Amino acid sequence: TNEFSADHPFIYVIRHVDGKILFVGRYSSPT
Amino acid sequence: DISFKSMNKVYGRYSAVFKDSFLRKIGDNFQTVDFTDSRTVDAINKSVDIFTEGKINPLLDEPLSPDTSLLAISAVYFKAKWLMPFEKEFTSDYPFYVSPTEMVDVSMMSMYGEAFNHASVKESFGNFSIIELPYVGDTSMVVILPDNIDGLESIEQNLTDTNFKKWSDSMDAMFIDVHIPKFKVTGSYNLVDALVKLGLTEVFGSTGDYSNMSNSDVSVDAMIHKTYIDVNEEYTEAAAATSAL
Amino acid sequence: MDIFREIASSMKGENVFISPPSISSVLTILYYGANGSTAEQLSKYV
Repeated sequence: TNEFSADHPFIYVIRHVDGKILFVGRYSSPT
Repeated sequence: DISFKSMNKVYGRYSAVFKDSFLRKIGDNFQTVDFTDSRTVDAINKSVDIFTEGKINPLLDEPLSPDTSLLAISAVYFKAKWLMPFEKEFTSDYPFYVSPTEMVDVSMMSMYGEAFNHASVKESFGNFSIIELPYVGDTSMVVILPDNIDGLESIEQNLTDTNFKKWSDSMDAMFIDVHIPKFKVTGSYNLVDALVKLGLTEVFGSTGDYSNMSNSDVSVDAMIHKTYIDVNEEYTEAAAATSAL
Repeated sequence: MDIFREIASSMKGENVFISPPSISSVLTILYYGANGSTAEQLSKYV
């Protein structure tokens, strides 16, 4: 079973599919 | 856009004489104002507050200089349900490695056995995986997760629009279990220092030449970006606003 | 992605969340009133 476990710093992008980037972030730490 | 909406507003001091070429390029997003009047900032802030469904408020947190000549603002707003929502039943406390030997509690959302667009990417600056979590409609969240527990910085600093498109294009449907934090974050950024470091050395302050705005000297001394995001089991909500003045 | 990378590298270990289009829209307004080296430096962001 493959795993995607975002339990260490990651980047996340909100985008239009086939299109532009709307927002981009780095998750470094729990707030 | 249906999930994403944007607006821009430009405010010029009423005592300045503006050039029509500039005004034509701006469109019907321009008005003149009196920056010596205190309710002026209140009315601009209320505009952004309402547009961003309360999430950016106030954009302008300092009284405005009565000598301001031009204020340019943008605001954007996004809210969409996940195409496949997370089950709260599966959300629980997990260690988050802020560094390889420092663990901080996070509320982790989990989804098992479903299929998502995904790729395993091998690069000289680090190996990683990328997944796409779709929203209802035509947007998605793409997440980039280093294979090494503290491997993000070298990938981050090689993230370009072209790379990102290349990795995203390589994704294919695969069954994979997904674990990602639930989180809310607010940001506030002074963009002047970053943009100077990127080469905008004659944009802010006295070297800035905005002589094509009007018959008078216009200077832009500051530029702020304020943001909000809420990622939870049912939806993502995001907002941002930018001001230069 | 250049603005994101710069902000991120400027606040190591901190969360970062930005909207590139929002930022580009204000830089584009500046570009319309700009002249000389100022316009040239802003044109990449329009």
